Amino acid sequence: QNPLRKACISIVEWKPFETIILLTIFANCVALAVYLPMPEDDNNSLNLGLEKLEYFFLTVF
Amino acid sequence: RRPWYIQGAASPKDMLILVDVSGSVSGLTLKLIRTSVSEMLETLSDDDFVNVASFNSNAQDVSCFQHLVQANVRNKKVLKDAVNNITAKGITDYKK
Repeated sequence: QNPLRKACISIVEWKPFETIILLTIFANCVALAVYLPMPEDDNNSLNLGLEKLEYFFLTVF
Repeated sequence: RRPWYIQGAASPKDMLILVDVSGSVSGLTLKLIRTSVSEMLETLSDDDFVNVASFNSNAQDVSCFQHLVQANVRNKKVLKDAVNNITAKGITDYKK
């Protein structure tokens, strides 16, 4: 349907990309295993350093 | 714990019990903190001065006092009745 004016990226999808994504989704799963939930809105330093680092994982995917 | 012993074992004090009412102390820690603060006040005589602060991202007094009071039976009663109403919610900030 769409012509080849948009496909500035179709060439890179067939690179060893699935490895860069399969080892990016692993750090995102480990950044959920070290998150420590605290009662009644409390928080510590590391949990604040992982809510920012979630925008870095929400932008690659 | 007797009055005569606690008297002859030290000199008069200016205690400032600084309870932590952060969110993480909720549960059993908060109950033990209430009972501990009460049993600690019970070790004060009439020459000692005391006040009970409380901090969770904000440091406020726990009662109507706002400065060191004389720790007699009535003031200790006020402080105990005000500590038994403490609730736990917020973040911790030791500097405040």
